[PDB]
Amino acid sequence: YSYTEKKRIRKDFGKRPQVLDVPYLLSIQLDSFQKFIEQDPEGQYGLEAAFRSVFPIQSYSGNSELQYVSYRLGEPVFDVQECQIRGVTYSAPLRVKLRLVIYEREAPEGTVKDIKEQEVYMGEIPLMTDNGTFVINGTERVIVSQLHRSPGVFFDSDKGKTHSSGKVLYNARIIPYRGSWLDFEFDPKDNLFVRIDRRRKLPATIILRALNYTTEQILDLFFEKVIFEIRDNKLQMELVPERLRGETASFDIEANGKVYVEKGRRITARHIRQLEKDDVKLIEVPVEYIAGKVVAKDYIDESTGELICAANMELSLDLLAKLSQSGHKRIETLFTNDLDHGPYISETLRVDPTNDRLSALVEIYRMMRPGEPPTREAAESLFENLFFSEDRYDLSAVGRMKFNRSLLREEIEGSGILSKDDIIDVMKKLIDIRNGKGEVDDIDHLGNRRIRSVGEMAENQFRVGLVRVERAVKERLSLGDLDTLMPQDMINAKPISAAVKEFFGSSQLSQFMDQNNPLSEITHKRRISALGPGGLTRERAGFEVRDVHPTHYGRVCPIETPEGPNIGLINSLSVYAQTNEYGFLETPYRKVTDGVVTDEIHYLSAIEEGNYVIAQANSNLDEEGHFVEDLVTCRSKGESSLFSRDQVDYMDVSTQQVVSVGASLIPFLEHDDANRALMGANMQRQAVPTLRADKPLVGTGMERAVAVDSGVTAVAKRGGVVQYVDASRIVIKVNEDEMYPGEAGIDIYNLTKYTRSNQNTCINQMPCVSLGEPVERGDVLADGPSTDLGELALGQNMRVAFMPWNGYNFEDSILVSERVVQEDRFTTIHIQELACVSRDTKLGPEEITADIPNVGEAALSKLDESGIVYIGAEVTGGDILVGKVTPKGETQLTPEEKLLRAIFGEKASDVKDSSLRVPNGVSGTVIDVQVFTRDGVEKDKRALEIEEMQLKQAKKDLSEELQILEAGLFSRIRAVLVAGGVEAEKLDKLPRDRWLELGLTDEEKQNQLEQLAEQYDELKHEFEKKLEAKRRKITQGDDLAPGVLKIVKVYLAVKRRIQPGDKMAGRHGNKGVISKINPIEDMPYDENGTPVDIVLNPLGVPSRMNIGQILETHLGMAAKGIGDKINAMLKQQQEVAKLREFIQRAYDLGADVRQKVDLSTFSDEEVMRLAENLRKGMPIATPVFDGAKEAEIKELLKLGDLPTSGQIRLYDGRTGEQFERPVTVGYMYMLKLNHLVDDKMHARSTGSYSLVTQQPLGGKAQFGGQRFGEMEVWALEAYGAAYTLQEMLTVKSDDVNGRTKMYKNIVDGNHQMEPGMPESFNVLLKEIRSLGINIELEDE
Amino acid sequence: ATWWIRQAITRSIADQARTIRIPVHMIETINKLNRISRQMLQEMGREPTPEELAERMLMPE
Repeated sequence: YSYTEKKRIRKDFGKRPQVLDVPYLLSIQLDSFQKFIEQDPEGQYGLEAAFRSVFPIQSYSGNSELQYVSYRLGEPVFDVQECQIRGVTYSAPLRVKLRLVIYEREAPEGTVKDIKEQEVYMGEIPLMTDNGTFVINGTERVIVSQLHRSPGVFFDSDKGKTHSSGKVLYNARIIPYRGSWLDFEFDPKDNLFVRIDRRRKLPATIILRALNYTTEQILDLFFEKVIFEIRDNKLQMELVPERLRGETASFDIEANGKVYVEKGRRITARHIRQLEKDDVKLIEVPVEYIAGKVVAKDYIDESTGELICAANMELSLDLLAKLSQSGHKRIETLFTNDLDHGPYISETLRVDPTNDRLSALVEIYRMMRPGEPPTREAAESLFENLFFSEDRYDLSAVGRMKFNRSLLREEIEGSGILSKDDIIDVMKKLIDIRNGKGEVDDIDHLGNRRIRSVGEMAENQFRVGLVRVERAVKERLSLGDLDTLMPQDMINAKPISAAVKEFFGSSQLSQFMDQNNPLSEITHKRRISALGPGGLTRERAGFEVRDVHPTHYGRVCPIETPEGPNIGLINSLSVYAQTNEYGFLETPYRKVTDGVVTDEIHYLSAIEEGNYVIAQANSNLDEEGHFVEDLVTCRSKGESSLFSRDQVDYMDVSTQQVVSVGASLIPFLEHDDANRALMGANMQRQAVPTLRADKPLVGTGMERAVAVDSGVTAVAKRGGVVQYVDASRIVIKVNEDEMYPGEAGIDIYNLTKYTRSNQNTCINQMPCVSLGEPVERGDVLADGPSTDLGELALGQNMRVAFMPWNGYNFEDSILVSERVVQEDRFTTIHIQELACVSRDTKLGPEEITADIPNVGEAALSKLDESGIVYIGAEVTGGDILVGKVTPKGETQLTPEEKLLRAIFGEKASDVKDSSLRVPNGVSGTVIDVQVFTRDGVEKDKRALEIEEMQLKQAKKDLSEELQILEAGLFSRIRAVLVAGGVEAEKLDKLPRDRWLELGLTDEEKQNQLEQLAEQYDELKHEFEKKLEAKRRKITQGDDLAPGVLKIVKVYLAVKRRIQPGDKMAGRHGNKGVISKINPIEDMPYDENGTPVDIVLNPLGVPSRMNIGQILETHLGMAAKGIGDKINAMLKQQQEVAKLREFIQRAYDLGADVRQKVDLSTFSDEEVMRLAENLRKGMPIATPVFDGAKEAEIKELLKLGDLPTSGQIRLYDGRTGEQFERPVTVGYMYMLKLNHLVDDKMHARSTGSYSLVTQQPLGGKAQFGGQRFGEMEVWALEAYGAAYTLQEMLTVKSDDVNGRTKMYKNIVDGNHQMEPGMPESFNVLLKEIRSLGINIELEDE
Repeated sequence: ATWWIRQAITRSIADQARTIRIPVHMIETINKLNRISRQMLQEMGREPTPEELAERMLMPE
């Protein structure tokens, strides 16, 4: 077992052996962005693809072109941490080698007239942190993946558009990655159409007329030929038997002197085999039968040279006679069956008014650019640039792949330009689907939906920037000078940087990280949205998109999704899901060969899945790997049934493969309704990290992964033995073999103490190791905000009893004891930021100073000399935090103030106070002050003090850094030197720098000694050089906004405690607003006088069907029960052997549990440490759909000598008499949500008023008033209360004279209203009057 | 014609196109700063600070 696991082993009730360990949970973000950067040599991705896509740029003439060579990412100015403090994007410079070649236009290709190579700077690109995030403007943002319609061709068909017709009508759509959509469709009269750029409908064949296709070629392409021979007697027709399906004989078919089909009957399939066996070639056809058929090609009068019958025209008797007259002895017609080969292209050609290529191009032009008189070259260029230009059209690799998949073509790759073959094939397959062979595609299928991650949208935005650049580069290359133009001259970083900086900071998909919890982070990074650019809209989204789809199984979670207006659009990646090289989700499966369930794992997409038959993870297996049941439950073609054991192709990997990471942490998920599982998964994210983190007694074994893979903890980079643990750093001395040859082998982790999160919570880290104890690679060295020894811990477990209590648990209310508030176990720290900016006004600079007018020494007691609070000062609402006073000018006062100031002789100062003070209702402890000053403004005294302290601590930190590293290095030197010459007196008494030139026997000893002499050289160079670098960074100025002289940021730290109103919840979707903090002596108490921490309603469970919370409760009471046994063994100081026996008995308990832990291999110290960690209750793992069963729960309850019914006799706390019938009591894990009533309570009597409408709207301290909407106006109209309404319209909101007059009346003690007319009404009158419409008020 | 047309267009784009009218000469000075900022940006690799920008454009900070 692992070191961090040998100290607290969670008992696992899983039964199915796990065969694939969960992947790194953030690989989507990391892999995507690493594609976006890392230099692709060949298979263009990311920056290389964008450059090769735009460059080279040829000038409009061809005299010169701008050429691309390579790119390189410079080092970021400041690290992630420095950017957080300074508030600046964590980016890296992009530096692109470029070449300007200039050709001579006299000589043919006189290339060497000018060659000009120069590295140019274009844009900065933000970099991803090691945890899948970006530090943009100091705030940590996440860009969520996108699920969009994969590029390619989609055949759809709407049913009942013309509802009177009730006729399904089809359409095909070509959606390129970049470019113009192309939409073929039918219409109720079976007429094909093309809708370019959602413009007007055009007869579809017109597009073919734009591609050099004459009517003969069109009909040669789309139809099938029927041959007529005028064989000297009445229209002998060559017959192909297979064309004779499903027809009626309107004349008697006779060949070889034999009548096969009798006239008047239906042609039958027996007749067709008759004709095939008889090998009939030719049948006589009557001349009246041809009056309906249509001629294929265009037949001329070859006797004279004139035309007879135009192509695609219906033959008649006279036309047939004329054709026979002119020596035409072979005739072609079109096979137009009403069943299988409809006359679609023929009818469309017939309704098409165009007759040649130019007229079709002109029609295209007039549809695309209506009003503009088209020309030859304009029309030709427009149509060619539509689809056949590589710049304005890209189907992309995925697009060409999906296109050929929906065209059954063989080659995966191709070209991003539409061909003629492609439009022809799309038309042909749409015609097929109209006929009946093949069928439409469904859009919700996850083989037609694709994931665009951060690397790919970033690449797209970078390419858009490069286009913006190439415009002006072409403009400058065509006209401007040549020999005096370096490439650096003609590039502008602004257009490129603006594009990338708009995506990373202002995109809909680029959004503030949810940092309420380690789970909330790690599930914001696995989100998958269907909004933003190229996505849907929450109000124009349908129903088919929202509902689950059978292909979501293993790719997207069915449970976790917001339950507001974003119900189905936003959803979370499943646990084991991945993305193909084309962006399609895929899920692992064990291959099955010969019944045996193999160990090798194939990732199947959503399309290569369907045709296989996939067994389930619940299906039992034997040692060999064979199934046990004969009829294994499997699913195939998107639907499930029972199959044989040898008919099975694949198996699922784990029973948690269908759920996401947040729903994988709910225990007993299978016992809860999916409505409550949805709510539980959603609320589990908002849990606030409490003061002390406590493991869940019942978890699902997935907590360790969510904690270690969030990067909220400090995992060891390499093994070794801890050298120095501190509250704020862990120095670990690496093992010998894990140590690279040249370096000291000391890893230093600087834990991040109390730091604001995005949500004003506390990101704190606490070492969980002890000095001088071994550690291995991957071992958690420091807990995070909401972890506990490496396991996630979003909330705390406490004694819940399910029973009503005097109406204090009515309708989801929670009755919480007071022993829960005394123990400060749901107390949360809330760090807050307050900022005061000193600005240059037109009346002069504003000053931050202690001397504040109209304020006594009372308030100024806490400010230091420069006017900034001390660190540690416990402030309360209203206390001054920094003293800022602005220049003030002539204040027009009233004669009475004139008299007042001229009597007491007190003229107010010319300086107004705008000092920053704590917002009302807030207490706290100033824990940090940061001062930012321009580069050019003198630093006040406290800025200098802060600068000195930070400089000194930084210098000391670097000194300790190098001191520890070189101490370990001198240890390495001594260790190598005890080999090959051990010296006692001379070797130690020398200062350790006495090896810079001294030499000993030539082995690896002196080799390392010379290595470390060079290390002396360049590491002194390092020490002083980069120490001066940090000194410069510390003392350098700041790029503040224009007009800002200095900014002071003060960091309170509130400590919020439970109170009535704070929403709590559990993992099973059972919310609750705490109703009463009940005294300890009143809680229902057990038979041993131990009271009950929380009392929950039993009427919440039945109609909600979250039975899990019951089972969990029972299991919790089992787990804690075991702890008590162990507690009574450690408090009675019983031998390690007695504890080992009992603990071992407590692990090997389940039916046939997967886990087996053998305590014979633990040393007695390890057993005692494990027992110390279990004495608060033995934690238990209950995997999601492989849980623990009531048989095992009750064996556990019997192990801890508890009531196997899981339900005890509670006595009342107040009257002391037993509750009549037993109550269920056990430890349920509760979470304090983010809905703290401190933040939700708000009130207002009077305050700010908006500017235009003159109606309540504050927000800074006192927020805007309560909106009294239309529905409430209806309610008051219903009551008949006209006066309450009138005051809520005029004097409470808009009536200015009214509002102030009535404040005066209230203060006088007279409650009366003098209402006028609201401001918004006569604002409306002005706005209507400004439309030239004379609206007035007909006075009396 | 080109000389006069460019004059009229670039003088109107300064007289109008701004909500708070900037006088023509101040517009020209702003554009001087924009050009010089571009070239210093690509020369250095960072946006210039007003000290260096003043030093280049030859007028006080």
